[PDB]
Amino acid sequence: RYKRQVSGDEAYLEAAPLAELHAPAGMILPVTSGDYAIPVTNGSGAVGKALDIRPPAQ
Amino acid sequence: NSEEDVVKMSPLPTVENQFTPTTAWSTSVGSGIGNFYSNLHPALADNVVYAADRAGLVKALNADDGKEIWSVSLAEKDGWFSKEPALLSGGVTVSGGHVYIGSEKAQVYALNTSDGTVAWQTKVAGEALSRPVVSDGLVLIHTSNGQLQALNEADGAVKWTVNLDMPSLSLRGESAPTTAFGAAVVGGDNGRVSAVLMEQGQMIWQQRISQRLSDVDTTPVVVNGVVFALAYNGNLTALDLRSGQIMWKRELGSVNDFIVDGNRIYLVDQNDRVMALTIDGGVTLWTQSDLLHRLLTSPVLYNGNLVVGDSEGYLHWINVEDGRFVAQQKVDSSGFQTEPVAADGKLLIQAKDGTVYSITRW
Amino acid sequence: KEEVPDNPPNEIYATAQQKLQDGNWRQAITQLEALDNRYPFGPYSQQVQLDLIYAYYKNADLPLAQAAIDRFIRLNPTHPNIDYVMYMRGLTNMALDDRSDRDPQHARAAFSDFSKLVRGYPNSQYTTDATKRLVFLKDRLAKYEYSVAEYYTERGAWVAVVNRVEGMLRDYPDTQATRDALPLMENAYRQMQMNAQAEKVAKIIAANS
Amino acid sequence: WNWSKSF
Amino acid sequence: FVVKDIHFEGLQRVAVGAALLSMPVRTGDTVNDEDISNTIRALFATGNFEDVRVLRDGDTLLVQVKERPTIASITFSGNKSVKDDMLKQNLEASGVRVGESLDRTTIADIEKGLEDFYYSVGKYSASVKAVVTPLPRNRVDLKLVFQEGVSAEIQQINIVGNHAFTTDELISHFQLRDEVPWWNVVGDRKYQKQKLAGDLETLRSYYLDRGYARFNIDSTQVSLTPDKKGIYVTVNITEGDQYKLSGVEVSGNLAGHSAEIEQLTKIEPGELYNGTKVTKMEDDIKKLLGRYGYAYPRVQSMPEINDADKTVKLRVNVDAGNRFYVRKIRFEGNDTSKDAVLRREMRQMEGAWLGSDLVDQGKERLNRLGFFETVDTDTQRVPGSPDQVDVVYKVKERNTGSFNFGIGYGTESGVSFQAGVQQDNWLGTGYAVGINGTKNDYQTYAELSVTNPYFTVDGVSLGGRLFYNDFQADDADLSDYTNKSYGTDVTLGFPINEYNSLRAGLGYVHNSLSNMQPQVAMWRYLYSMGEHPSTSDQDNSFKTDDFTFNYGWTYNKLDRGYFPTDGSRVNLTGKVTIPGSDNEYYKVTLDTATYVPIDDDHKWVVLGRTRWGYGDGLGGKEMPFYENFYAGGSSTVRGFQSNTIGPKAVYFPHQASNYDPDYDYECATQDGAKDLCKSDDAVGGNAMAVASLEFITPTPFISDKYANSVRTSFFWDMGTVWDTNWDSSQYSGYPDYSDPSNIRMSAGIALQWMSPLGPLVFSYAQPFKKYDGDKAEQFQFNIGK
Amino acid sequence: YRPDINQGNYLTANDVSKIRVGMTQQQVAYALGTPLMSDPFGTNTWFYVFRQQPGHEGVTQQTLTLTFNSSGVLTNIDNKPALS
Repeated sequence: RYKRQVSGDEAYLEAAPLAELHAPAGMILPVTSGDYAIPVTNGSGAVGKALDIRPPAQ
Repeated sequence: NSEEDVVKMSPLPTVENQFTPTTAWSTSVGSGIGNFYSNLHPALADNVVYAADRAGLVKALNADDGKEIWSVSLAEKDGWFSKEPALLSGGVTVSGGHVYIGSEKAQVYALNTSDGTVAWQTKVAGEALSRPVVSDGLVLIHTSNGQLQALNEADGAVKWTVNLDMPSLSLRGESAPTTAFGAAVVGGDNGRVSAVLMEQGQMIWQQRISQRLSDVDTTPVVVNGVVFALAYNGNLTALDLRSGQIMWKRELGSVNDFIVDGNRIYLVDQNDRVMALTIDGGVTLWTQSDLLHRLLTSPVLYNGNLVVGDSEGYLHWINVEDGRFVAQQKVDSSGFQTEPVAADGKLLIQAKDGTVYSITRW
Repeated sequence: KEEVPDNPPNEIYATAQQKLQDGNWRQAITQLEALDNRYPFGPYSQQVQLDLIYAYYKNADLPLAQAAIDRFIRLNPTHPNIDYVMYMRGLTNMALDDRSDRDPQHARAAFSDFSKLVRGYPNSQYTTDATKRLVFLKDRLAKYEYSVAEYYTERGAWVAVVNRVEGMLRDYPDTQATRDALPLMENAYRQMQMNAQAEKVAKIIAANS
Repeated sequence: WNWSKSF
Repeated sequence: FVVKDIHFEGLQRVAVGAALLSMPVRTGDTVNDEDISNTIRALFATGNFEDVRVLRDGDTLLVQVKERPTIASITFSGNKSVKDDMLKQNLEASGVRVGESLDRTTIADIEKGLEDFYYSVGKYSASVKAVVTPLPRNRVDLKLVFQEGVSAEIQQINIVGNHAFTTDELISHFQLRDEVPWWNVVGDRKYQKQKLAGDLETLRSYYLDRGYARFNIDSTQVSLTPDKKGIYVTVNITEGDQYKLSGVEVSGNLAGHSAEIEQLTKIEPGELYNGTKVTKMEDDIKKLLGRYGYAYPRVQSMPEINDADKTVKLRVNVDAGNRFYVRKIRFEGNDTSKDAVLRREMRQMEGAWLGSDLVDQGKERLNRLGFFETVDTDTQRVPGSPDQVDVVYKVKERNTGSFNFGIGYGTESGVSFQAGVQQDNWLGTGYAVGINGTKNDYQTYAELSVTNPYFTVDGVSLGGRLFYNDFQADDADLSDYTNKSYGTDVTLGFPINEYNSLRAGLGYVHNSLSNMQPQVAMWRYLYSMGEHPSTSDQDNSFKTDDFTFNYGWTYNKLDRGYFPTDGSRVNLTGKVTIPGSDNEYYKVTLDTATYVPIDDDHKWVVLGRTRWGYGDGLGGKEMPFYENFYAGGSSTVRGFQSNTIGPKAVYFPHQASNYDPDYDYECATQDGAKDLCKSDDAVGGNAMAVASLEFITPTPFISDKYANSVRTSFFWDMGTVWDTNWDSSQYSGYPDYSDPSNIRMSAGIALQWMSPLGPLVFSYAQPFKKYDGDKAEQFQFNIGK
Repeated sequence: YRPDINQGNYLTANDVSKIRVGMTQQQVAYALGTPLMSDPFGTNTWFYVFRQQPGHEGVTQQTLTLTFNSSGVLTNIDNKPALS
């Protein structure tokens, strides 16, 4: 209960960005399976208490 | 923590005794049946009364004073320390210098009236919970498993058996057949009245007189080629003695027996409504619901008056012409559970603590 | 017990809107539950459903918000403002996640939801935050797998270790836990005397750090 | 007697 | 009839489009009465309309309808023994719930459904009544009044067809019950089908484990009373003659392991058939075939019986299947606990071949912790692989914290109070913290405890403990001295054999001693420790700070924890003071218990207990008189007053604190005292040896139905305690307390059982050998916590 | 003090003799089974490891490295029966 009263309000954390993994010469890394992938969604919206999550009038 | 009942028990009526009952005598038997449901009840034959209890004790007494002629136990003792009861549950039946009793251990005893010595003993299929009917040199027993067996009188040898169907859940009690024109009519916990020839056991017919809902017939009756049966949470019915054609019905049930006199059927519902229907169409003549949920017993017609007991111990003499209580009496505090016995001008009854009473009126 | 009179819907809804703005959710929840029961087909029952999702979210009644979201998506699958509902779904699952060794199924659900949202509608306002949350959830799942591999390294199991680190290099290759887990695979390959593969793991390491 | 009351 | 338009009257919730869709008829088609009736029945079947009427106006097909009032609430009144939430769950499972409508003809149906639920929970005379409150806008509330009634209890359990074993002896091993005294905890008197099947299985096992292979349960019968407040059960059976086990013959794809098995199928030709042994053979073969990789090694046992000679011959069929490998192991439901807490209990490794026995072992190990209410397993397959699988353990977490209070009584400790707050999973980590306290007639104790059960992967633990202890002696049948002590302790625990367990640790303890009666066995130690107090006064204080190394070993093999019947328990404890500490001493104690049966049903037993102890000092010092050994009581030697066996006190002539005649004083100068002074109040000894030989029998007069819950014993106890440093040359007139030949014996009877107030143990003993000063207390008891 | 630690594929010593140079992957999968490990760094090369370590008694590890070709065909076998 008390734990789920913190994330609900505003709490927003930023993490370590994602950096690609290199492949040396004479070998190659495995396949990725693209199940957990992040596309690039262009645009500059708001994040972390600057976003209005108030339901609109519709 | 508290305990409550859906249905509220009824109070004790207030009546003026048009005649003041009495208690001619009372004898005690050991521990009686107790808080168990049993058919075990007294008997009477030739001015002597044979009674029993649940542990294995049996007694004979005079039907005039209460003097014990003999007494005998049937619980086997492995020495002076160990003692296992017999668990008697079959109504004492006396016919022809023999005394037939049943047990919960699937054992049927036949003693002698003189000394109490076992004339024979026999193992049966299951718990013998029925009155050991006697007819045609045979002894009909109805076991809890659904098997109706016919032992012999002088030997004890099982002559034949009939397997009646039994459901999962039922009531604690089995019907005692009735014999008529060389055929035995009986009922089972399935909701069916069944007829069987006494010689071999060939099923003549079977009818369903019912209406998790249960049904149990519990000892129909027969008059002038017409059978009368009654079920639990079901329909009272009249049937033809030879084909099973329901001639008329009526939606009301009971497990406790009923009586038929003249053109009147006196019965006691499961909710304890003493009623008197007619015999041709089931027309009701009067009702008496001043005893709702008093746990009555099977009635008996003594001197033109119905007699019924109750768990509190109060015996009620009730009129039959209209249905008004003509007397009420307090006898024992343990309570009455089994049926009375009216015969030879004597009215004997037995309580849960074994105390047999004989009732009169002055 | 929070008894509500039978005033017309206008004033009930205006009072609701006049209790959310202040910061009290337990009050408006009752009014909206009423205005929903008493008028399950009114002119703005949908609006009430959105407001109820918002309220149940900010009041910590998350299972009811899940139910409301599923219902709203079944009954109005083409509602213009359905992106909001998918965002709220992701947020509810993130909150239920609430601690990287613990059950990550809620995080996987949130990832799936945010993926649906961002792939379907990228020109929305509830998307950038979606990506900023997806990165976090990915790192969380990788850290869970790393914790498992660390346990199986303590124990003495060297096949589970390599299997799980390969599964990470497959599913979560672009994280830091993965970079922190290759040494475990090297140690495992070396303990089972397979050095021809530990050399490959070292080739990979030395090419990144 | 021993009463336990899991809070 | 051609239809050029469609119109509706009464559509409130269901849209016009939904109606137009569900209708077979549409605008622009010919219609007859048959199609109209079809439409009416469809609208009725939609479950949202109560009364429908499709009539024809001048031109339009007019549809009148009275929608069923939408249900706005479902109230309850009278659900004492049934939770409103569970009842609402059953209801919404039936179909009716909020938001839907109310079919005004299914009232009695719902009533009978709830009545059937009550019949299923035990109550058969319950009456349900559904009241219906209308409200505007075509809404309706449905109130449910419940008359619960009185429950039905079993009055009898009978078994017919049995001749070798009495019915009571069989019922004794049932989970159902027909008798429940007020002085025992044996169970309730309720009825449930599951318990009935369990009891049938128990009976079948009781019979198959004795040679009765042809045992058969013909049928069962459950019956009620016309008042429906009593239940009767009956069980017909057919026990056939006893059968022997002539031989065994195996056949199947043993996988070349036909050698390691025939040693598992060895018997004494001419043995009594048994089912437990057959199942044990099967389980052993399965464990072997799992040891060799196979995961689902089916094993079946078919007996070929011969009645002519009454010989059984088992036929074992073995089907060792294929090898399956594990790719993953998952845990779902662990929102608080971490993965390591659940994984370190798994005996099946990820990345290895499979064994179902190991999966079950892991499930049981998870069940023992107490952090999970339910624990289920699921061995899913892998898409695109016939030899790989993924195991899954689903769990439901349980609250771990525990407030606790407790009370008890006894002759030794008078009234005893206990109180503690415990936590077993601190933030989902396995740590077990707690604060506990105890208080009796002669001591207070308060401890704060912490412990990690896995300080090392193998299972090693590391504890921790702070403790405060106040101890008054005059209240313990000893000489007067008050010790207030505080300290700390840490200890590691090493398991090695699943029955043996070592432990080793360190500790610090500070003791303050005050209110001390002058006596010789005390100065003998004081002097040793440099002090030089006075004899004519008892205002004496002494403080010590000691560091101790403690060691211990434990062996437990008892078949059961409550009322054991075979096995042995053993415990060795030891302590030694390391340099730096003020005191220099070592101490050792050894407790032993051994249960040996002499029958096959484990009702006659021979119990043997021993308690040895020895301690002493090293640097010319003596052992502290507050670490001594005490004998006598309901634990060591019965028939004697607690802590009276052994040496007595030899007081000095000494004024008292506050003199007030009519009170008994121990050799005060104010009473004509001018020399040493024997006494009868114990002090303890540095050496102790105690033994007890007990014979456990069945309770003879209590019904065999529940005589297995009471334990009756006849015991012979022996004991001695003594001091090795008593100089019998200086103090001549007074006895020699360094003689161990002074053995104290007692004999008597003991009863032991379980009560709602708590465990009960009574004992009447009569010491026949006792020496000057030993106080007797024949009757003893303890209503414990 | 610790339980048995088992890892890898159970090789019965009669299957490892059923494999010749020239068999595809389906054949070795029918004979021995599907392995728990491989070489994800490009090449196709399976490793059948058989490791068992009972309570404080030692470790036994048998390794069977199977080096295939580009078209699923065995090309080399290497068996290490004991570990140094």
